[PDB]
Amino acid sequence: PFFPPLYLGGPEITTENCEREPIHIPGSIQPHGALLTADGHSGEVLQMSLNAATFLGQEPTVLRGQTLAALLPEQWPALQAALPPGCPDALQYRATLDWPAAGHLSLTVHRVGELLILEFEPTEAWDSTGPHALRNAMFALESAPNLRALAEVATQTVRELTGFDRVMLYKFAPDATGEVIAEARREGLHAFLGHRFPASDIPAQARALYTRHLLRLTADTRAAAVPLDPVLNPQTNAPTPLGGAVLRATSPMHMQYLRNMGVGSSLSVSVVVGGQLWGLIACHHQTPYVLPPDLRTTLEYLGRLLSLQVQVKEAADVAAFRQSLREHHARVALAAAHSPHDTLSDPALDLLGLMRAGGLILRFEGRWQTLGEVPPAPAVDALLAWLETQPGALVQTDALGQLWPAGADLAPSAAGLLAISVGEGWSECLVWLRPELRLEVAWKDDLGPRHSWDTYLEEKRGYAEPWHPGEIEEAQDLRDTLTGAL
Amino acid sequence: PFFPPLYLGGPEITTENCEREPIHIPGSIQPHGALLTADGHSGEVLQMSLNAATFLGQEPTVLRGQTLAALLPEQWPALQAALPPGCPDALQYRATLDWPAAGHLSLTVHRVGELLILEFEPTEAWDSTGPHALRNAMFALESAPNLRALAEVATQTVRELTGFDRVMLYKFAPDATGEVIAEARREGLHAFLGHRFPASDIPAQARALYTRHLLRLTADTRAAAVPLDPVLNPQTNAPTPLGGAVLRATSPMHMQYLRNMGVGSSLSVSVVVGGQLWGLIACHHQTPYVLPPDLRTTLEYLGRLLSLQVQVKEAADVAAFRQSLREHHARVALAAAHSLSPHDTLSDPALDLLGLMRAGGLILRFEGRWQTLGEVPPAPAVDALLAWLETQPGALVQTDALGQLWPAGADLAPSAAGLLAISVGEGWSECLVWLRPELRLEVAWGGKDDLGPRHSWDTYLEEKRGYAEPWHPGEIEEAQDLRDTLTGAL
Ligand SMILES: */C=C/C1=C(C)C(=O)N/C1=C\C1=NC(=C\c2[nH]c(/C=C3/NC(=O)C(C=C)=C3C)c(C)c2CCC(=O)O)/C(CCC(=O)O)=C1C
Ligand SMILES: */C=C/C1=C(C)C(=O)N/C1=C\C1=NC(=C\c2[nH]c(/C=C3/NC(=O)C(C=C)=C3C)c(C)c2CCC(=O)O)/C(CCC(=O)O)=C1C
Repeated sequence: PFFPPLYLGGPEITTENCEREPIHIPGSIQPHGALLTADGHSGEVLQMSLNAATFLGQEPTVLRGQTLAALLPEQWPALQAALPPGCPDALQYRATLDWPAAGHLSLTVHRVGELLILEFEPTEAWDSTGPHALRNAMFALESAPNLRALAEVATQTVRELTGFDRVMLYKFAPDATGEVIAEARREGLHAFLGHRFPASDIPAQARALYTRHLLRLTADTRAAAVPLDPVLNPQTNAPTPLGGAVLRATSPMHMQYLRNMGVGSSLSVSVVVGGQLWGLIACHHQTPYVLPPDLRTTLEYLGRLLSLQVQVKEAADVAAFRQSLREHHARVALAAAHSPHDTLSDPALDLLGLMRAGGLILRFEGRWQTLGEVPPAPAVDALLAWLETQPGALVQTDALGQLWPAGADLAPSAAGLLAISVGEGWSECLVWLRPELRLEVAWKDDLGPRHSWDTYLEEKRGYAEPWHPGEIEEAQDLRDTLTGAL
Repeated sequence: PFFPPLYLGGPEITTENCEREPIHIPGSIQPHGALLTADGHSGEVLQMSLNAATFLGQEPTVLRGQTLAALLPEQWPALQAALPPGCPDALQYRATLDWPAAGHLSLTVHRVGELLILEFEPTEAWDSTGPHALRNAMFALESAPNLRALAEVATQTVRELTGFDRVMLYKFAPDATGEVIAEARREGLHAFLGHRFPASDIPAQARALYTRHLLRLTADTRAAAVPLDPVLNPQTNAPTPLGGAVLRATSPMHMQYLRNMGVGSSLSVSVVVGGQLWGLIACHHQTPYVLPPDLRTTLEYLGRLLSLQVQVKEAADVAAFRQSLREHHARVALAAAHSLSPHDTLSDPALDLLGLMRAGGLILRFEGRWQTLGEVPPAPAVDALLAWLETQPGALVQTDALGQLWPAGADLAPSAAGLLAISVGEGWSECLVWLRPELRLEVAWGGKDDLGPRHSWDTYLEEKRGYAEPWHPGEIEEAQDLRDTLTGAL
């Protein structure tokens, strides 16, 4: 459940109840633009930001209670044509206005229910920066060999077009955590490459909102938001949804985070693959930065292109990895034809590198042998005894401490486990073991990157590197072969 | 196998041997530009088109045997940097040049093996009426309800940006055929919406070539190609691969087709999903069109974006369809709980077992007797069909044309061309058979034996004779789920 917003008797957002914060209805916008809401049918301006009078150059009393057809006679029909009733709030229609007071303005309108939300930012007359920018970024992404090079080129490209001090790319691991897989920074800044952060750092509502709206920015981390007048929607006397508004006021908690990082401005472009938030492009600047809408649009384009390239490169990496496992598997099967303990213990066969494991346990003919980093012999006997109790032919776990409590002490030597049964039961089996996940800092007790890394390692205590799904499939495929080779 | 090109003793390209045409090595370019090839390491200009001398403004003898550093000292280092050796040939590097002879030119270079292929076209700025038109179009495509709305918005958008008289989108059916699912045309032109063409109209080489390079242009369908001098690659004395070349001469067969349509210029944007050519965006104009480089960037972007979005919207259409079949399945299962007479229960028009599988006929075999619902072939043919089902193994049988799988049933094609049978009990004593009529369609325009669109539609209908509408995967899955449901009803 969500807490009520602060302007409706809502509880104060703290570090303990930050998950239930209604970040989609702050009732306020960022001061670098102006926001208006009008009826979807009539066009009567209802809500207004307190700074819209200064931005538009028109008195606040005159603007309210005035139809959009009188204010914007050239775009109102095309606005209703672009945003039909029932359209998703993600659908945005942008047009350029020319006013004598504020110059050229960028209008961004989206429809939420029965309410049209218009956003106003200062724009350029003609933007020739973008036509070739899209060409160069697209060509740069198309010339990447693999995922790592793709991410490096992506971050460097974003930094080149924008000028941000730091541009990073997070990948979301299956456990909802994040990891900086590539980074392009200015000379003289600590590196976040390889740093990982817990899932609690990005709340659920923030992730779903990032999936529905790919771009979201925080212009000034120390600027106060500009409320809406009125704060509630006169049509329903209910909070106004600002998830689709790019001018949405950033949550005070996240602004406190960025201030604890020395970041003045932040911008995030989502990377969605298959309808899932695969990763995120982050931008950090030490000074308050407001990206112009025309160039920011180029960043959005880059968001879509990177989603496609990540899809392709991941499919190719899993294809080549699966094939490499099949060639290694053929290398083992040929040795299984002319064969058990002495055969599989051959270092030339390398059963450790097959599953990328640190330890190996081979149970055959009433005896067990080990290879690599493996817990002491009595601990091995206890582990095999527990393996016989487990049903099925395949056992897999990222952290053996959770599935086997008495095996929590042997976690640093064997945290991840992947066991298969050659014969029915567990009389003859093959067990792969992986050590505890150990990492080092990429470079205050309060919330921040330091705290985040510390709590990330504390939350993954006892865990190991997760088993790749192709290694699991290949494990069962190997079990079926060795069953018939004896 | 491929036939040798015309400049190596190759046979004349006719309508009978058009499949084996080496369209990737025509040895010539289109006359609206100039093409050069140079060594990937040194930069020595090797091959040249005979019109490049007039186009570039320098004598042909002087250009050959001259390094690219001497011709273009400003772009050569960035050119070699942008196209490193080993890069894919699909990778294109585009830049604008200013020459005193021909004026401003658009350069498009790609690397094939040890050969750098440079392309020169006359250029111009491009002013789209909507500065925000591309962005608004992007959100319009992403906020599309289904695949057909997505295609409609896509075609209309392409026509708006380009100005072509006709803009269409083909979807490639599993049987490698094509179908125009959306169209944006100028007022006063016959519609191709719903028109289908056979797989033979686009050869395999053309399909793969469309997969590797998203954009393909035919400026003038009545212009003669300009050969290369020399025609072979001096490095290997082998034909020069022009699949990456945008100036590659279009096959004479396809130009003859477009002329039979009255189309002067053609432009194609490929739609690649999962490494497979899912569909294609075609543009037809009565006048030759040369796209500005900025517009090329916009179309390529729409190619990739549509490649991404079509996958999403199609997956969503299959999700909603499967959900509709799940509700339809539950409504029948509730009637299977309270059973009185199985034959009378499934024959209920309120349950609508015909609309469940989108079938025209239904055969219900239980307790040694069989009943029918809807358009069903005569009774003795039904007895023969059920006996053939007893010969057939498995619990589920599916076919688009039963005449191929069962020869003696070819005569029953008009009443039941497609077949989907499930066995309630083990064996075929009790079974359920869905039947679909022969695929019948109508012309896209509604009013010549030579090569053209009409010919394509006619040969498409002759190749789909005896065939029916293919079974949607959700209908098959729901069929097996229904077998598992009805097994426990006994
Ligand atoms: C439970 C409350 C929150 C804690 C604690 C916290 O750290 N953030 C909390 C709420 C929100 N985070 C939002 C966006 C966001 N958060 C991160 C987290 C990081 N974790 C790290 O370890 C590091 C660096 C070492 C970071 C930066 C990121 C990357 C982002 C998105 C990027 C960006 O927009 O700048 C968030 C969303 C608000 C909004 O934009 O509307 C909330 C709320
Ligand atoms: C076996 C030779 C060919 C016959 C016969 C033929 O009709 N085309 C043949 C070869 C090529 N076709 C190429 C592209 C292409 N072909 C079609 C087919 C159509 N089917 C139709 O119903 C219609 C019109 C109503 C057409 C035009 C299409 C749609 C296309 C794609 C481009 C376009 O729409 O014009 C082709 C490749 C040419 C190249 O690479 O430049 C060859 C070769």
